[PDB]
Amino acid sequence: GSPLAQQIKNTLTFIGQANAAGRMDEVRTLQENLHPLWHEYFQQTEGSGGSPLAQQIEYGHVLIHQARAAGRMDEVRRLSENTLQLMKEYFQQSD
Amino acid sequence: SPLAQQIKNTLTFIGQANAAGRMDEVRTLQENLHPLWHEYFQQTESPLAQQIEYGHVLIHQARAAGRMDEVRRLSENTLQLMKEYFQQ
Ligand SMILES: C[C@H](C(=O)O)c1ccccc1
Ligand SMILES: [Cl-]
Ligand SMILES: [Cl-]
Ligand SMILES: [Cl-]
Ligand SMILES: [Mg+2]
Ligand SMILES: [Mg+2]
Ligand SMILES: [Zn+2]
Ligand SMILES: [Zn+2]
Ligand SMILES: [Zn+2]
Ligand SMILES: [Zn+2]
Repeated sequence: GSPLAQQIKNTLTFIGQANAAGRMDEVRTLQENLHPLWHEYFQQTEGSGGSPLAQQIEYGHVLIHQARAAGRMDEVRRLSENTLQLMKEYFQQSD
Repeated sequence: SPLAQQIKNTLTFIGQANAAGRMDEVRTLQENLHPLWHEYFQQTESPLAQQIEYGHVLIHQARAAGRMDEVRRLSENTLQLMKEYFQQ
């Protein structure tokens, strides 16, 4: 995988441990640490022609920002879990 | 507000990187500044603040679409608005 892929993969389990446990400030810290690095990757790898899987992950991210802004923590947690599970699998397709 | 202060610090870091031509760092710092703005806004939320919040929303949507022309345009605009917000 590209070096940015290896970098992203390293943080994914920890985001899900935090989210599952309802450590929502930790989930947000870890996501925000990831934000520039997922976007750099997504631009280089997916661009304006993302696969439906990659695009669903990135739409999840957009919708996480919107939920968090609205304080809708139920949606922050649900979207974070679903988006994480898809990202983990996206980064395994070469497996 | 230490969030305000981090933002101010990051704005300066951006101007230092841009003076050196460290453009990957500029773009990275601009992206660090997105969640940090939202945290600030969600802690203090002015019309200008609201325009900055929308600028980040729109940058994100443009990036998700691959409209890097719009990412570039909106980022430039939003950066200036933040500088102005913290210059009052
Ligand atoms: C996970 C969530 C949903 O299940 O509603 C979702 C919908 C559309 C795009 C991304 C995520
Ligand atoms: Cl984030
Ligand atoms: Cl956003
Ligand atoms: Cl963004
Ligand atoms: Mg590791
Ligand atoms: Mg798997
Ligand atoms: Zn984000
Ligand atoms: Zn995104
Ligand atoms: Zn945002
Ligand atoms: Zn961003």
